[PDB]
Amino acid sequence: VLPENMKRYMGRDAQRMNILAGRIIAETVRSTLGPKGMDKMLVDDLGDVVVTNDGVTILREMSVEHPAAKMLIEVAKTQEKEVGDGTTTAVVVAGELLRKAEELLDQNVHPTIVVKGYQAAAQKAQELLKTIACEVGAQDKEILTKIAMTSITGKGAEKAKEKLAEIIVEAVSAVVDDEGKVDKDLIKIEKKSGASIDDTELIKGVLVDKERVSAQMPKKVTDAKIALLNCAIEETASEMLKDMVAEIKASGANVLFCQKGIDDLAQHYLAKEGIVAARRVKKSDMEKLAKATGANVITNIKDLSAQDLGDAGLVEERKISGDSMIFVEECKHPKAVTMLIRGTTEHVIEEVARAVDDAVGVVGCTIEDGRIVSGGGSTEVELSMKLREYAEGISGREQLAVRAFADALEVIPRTLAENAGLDAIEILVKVRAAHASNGNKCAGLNVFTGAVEDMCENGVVEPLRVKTQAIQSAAESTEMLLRIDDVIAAE
Amino acid sequence: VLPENMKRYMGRDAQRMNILAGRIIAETVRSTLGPKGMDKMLVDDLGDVVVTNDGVTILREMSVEHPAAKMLIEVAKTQEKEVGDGTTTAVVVAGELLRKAEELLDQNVHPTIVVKGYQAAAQKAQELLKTIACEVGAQDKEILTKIAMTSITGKGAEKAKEKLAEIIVEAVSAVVDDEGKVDKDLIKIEKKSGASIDDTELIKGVLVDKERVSAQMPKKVTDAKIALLNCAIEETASEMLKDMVAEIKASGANVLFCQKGIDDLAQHYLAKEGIVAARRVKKSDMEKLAKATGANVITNIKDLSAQDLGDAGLVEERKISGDSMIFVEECKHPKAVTMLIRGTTEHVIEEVARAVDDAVGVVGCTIEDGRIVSGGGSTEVELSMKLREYAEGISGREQLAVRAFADALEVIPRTLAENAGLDAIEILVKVRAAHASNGNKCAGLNVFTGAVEDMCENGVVEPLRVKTQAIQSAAESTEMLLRIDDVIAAE
Repeated sequence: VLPENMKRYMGRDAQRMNILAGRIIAETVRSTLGPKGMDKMLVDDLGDVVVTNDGVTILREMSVEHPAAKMLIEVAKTQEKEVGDGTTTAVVVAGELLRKAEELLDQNVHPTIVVKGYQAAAQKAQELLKTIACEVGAQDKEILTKIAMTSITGKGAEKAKEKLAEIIVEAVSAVVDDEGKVDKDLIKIEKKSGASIDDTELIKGVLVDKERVSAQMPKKVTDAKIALLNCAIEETASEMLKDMVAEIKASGANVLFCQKGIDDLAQHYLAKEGIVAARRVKKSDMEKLAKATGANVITNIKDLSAQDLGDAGLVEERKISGDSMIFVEECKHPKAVTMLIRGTTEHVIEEVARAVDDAVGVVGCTIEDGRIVSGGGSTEVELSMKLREYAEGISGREQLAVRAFADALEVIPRTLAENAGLDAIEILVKVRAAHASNGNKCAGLNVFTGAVEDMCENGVVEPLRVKTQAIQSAAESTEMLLRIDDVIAAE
Repeated sequence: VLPENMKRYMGRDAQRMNILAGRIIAETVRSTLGPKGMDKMLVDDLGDVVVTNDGVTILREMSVEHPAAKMLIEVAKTQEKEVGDGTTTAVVVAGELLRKAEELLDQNVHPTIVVKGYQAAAQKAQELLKTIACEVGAQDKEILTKIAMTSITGKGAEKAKEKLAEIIVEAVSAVVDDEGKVDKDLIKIEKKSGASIDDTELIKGVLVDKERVSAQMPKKVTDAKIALLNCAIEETASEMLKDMVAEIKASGANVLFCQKGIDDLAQHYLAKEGIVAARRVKKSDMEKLAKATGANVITNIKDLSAQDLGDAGLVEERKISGDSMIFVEECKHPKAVTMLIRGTTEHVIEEVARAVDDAVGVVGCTIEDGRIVSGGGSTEVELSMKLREYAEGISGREQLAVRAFADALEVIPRTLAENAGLDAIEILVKVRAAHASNGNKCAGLNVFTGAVEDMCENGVVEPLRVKTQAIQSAAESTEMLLRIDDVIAAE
């Protein structure tokens, strides 16, 4: 009935393909998982070389064929949008869930029963996390740097996770404002080669990659009066063109950022009036500058008045790696800040720029929702234990899926230890026993010691949202996947 | 899962390919390294023949495939942008670092341990260089010519490194201004065949490749009044066109550089008023002329006034290799100078022009940061010794990588001696022993004597930045490379 070119999978072949497809992704990314995990090199169709460990980035760059692997990516993308972290980690346990789920179908457990088991175990797993979830100060310096640093680790940049934590915690806490929701757009991620990662620095203002449009304009302005015009300073005839500049002067403005171009005659008039200016300014930069200086974005040059001017304590042209850039700093009430990332190579400042973007994310997560959980696999051990107990309370056929769900959550502690160079068997014997007795804040694996320790006391913590959202999205995707027995794909 | 055409390397094959890729580049360029090193001929897709020894130039011209070789180039490009020199040298030791690093991975030393070892050794290597770093006068004539000359050597032009050092040290020191940052754009590199390399000469003013637009205009102007107009001298009707010229005259201007064209009628009016002029002037030349004469760049011809005129003591049309060029010299306060490179062939003045560009770079480096180090491999011997000692203080597994790092730094002294025609074994036995006892300023290899000598006393020194930045960028790239275990490249 169907047209030649349309393809179809069904029954165990559809389910086998679907489980294998998701498994392949999970097995691919789990190699970057953990402090002792490795990195990946993603090279595009032009030769552009990217260095990362992020599962999502890897999945966005790779071109997938199988729908099952595409759905696992959709989970990874939601995990990115919703939390930012837990990306790589969530994918791995999802593959395991599917790996084991197939056996349950092979054991003649109806897919709706496996779904019921995973649905039940995940609903209890959320309450379990909320039960052990540790409430902390939303703006607490210490825990904010503990979240920040643990997120930073496993990267070449971790050597400076202390400086990076201080930079991100400082920038974020300020731009949070109310209690609360933080906008990452208020923290600009700028990268310029030169110096090292410890030299990365936060400027409470806006750094733009612009220069002084005229040699005759000042290179430094104190108590700067910033004007923001999106209309090009270009007028037929010198009298009308001069009028434009005369209004900027008359308004008291002496720094001028034009979103569009500036006629060379206008650049002359600007330089004549002692007005320093830059043309072809990015709309985003026009916005950050308004938010920093408190300048009012003006459309028509004629409309610009003194009341529209923004304030900056210092506007100065400085060279970074030779490139001329403008620092707009010491503004009255800047709502925007700029983090300048330093490093010895383009790829170093590239990956660091990615690392600190995430650091902002996870710090913002902790401030927005003041609940965190103990890391080092301690939570996953809690869940395995209590879900094994719950499985007995569940009974019927569903217990088998609930039992397997709890076991599947162990693949993460297992992969961490494997990559750490530890025997997952000996680890789990000591960690699981030590966890059950000592508790949740007195457990997990310290891969740097090679033994069970106190992850919470060691500052090894992650935002609650990481663990809870990971379970929600991952569980629903694998339950859905199991429901499909027949896929029809047009070419 | 991945599309047909996408390629992938993983595990030891990825790491083997990556180490081999970087090694190939290092082995290719190291043949130009040293006073007794050879030159390379780079020929483009049209047949254009380039003669150079510069690793960066070679790497920019060559078309690389492997990402690993591309990352080593990124180091070489940062080395160029940041320091200018140390290009070829930095690449070589980087290849060795990777060559040895592979064995450590083969010896089951986790890549993070090798990274820790290199990270530790490089951090100590910086302090070691800062410990032996010699502070010198930022504008000291003598050491500026010593830096200059040592950079010049290994080139056919070294026969005149004394004249070249004097030329570059003179030009740079002036355009430095404050303490300080030097702009290389204030020293123009002009090349015109004829004479020899000893005939290369600096003119404290601006030399442009322009001629007298009219046969009726003067070929020599004394106490010249220079006008700089970017608007073409072309007006509908003779009265309006004449007005333009009448304003130039009225302003007192008698030399006229127009960025755009000049109507033949205007050229007549200009010649009639005794005004000498050149049209179609390059924007860069309009800028250098403003900086030299102190002329104010005027947009509208009508706007030109007497106060906008720049001063030149002498503006004269002279022929070099037959070509008519204008010398604008003896200006009041010229901020720009021009170095005219002479030589017996196009390729001679080409490579010399490259050699003196670098000479400006390295002299500027010494003035900007008044720290230098002893050359002839003395530093690298210092580092090998102290890092071998530190390795013992490091202990654990990391010592193995620190030990190998210190040894890898020796490949440079080794390659210099090989190309010098010396037995690196006998050299290192005498140099290393003589260095450890006599010190840092009483060592290194004199490849011209064929024995250990005093490189510092012999004037064989290089800027600190050369050695320190080389370690920073190179160490980070090789540490990153080691971290990647899996590369996926789209076609």
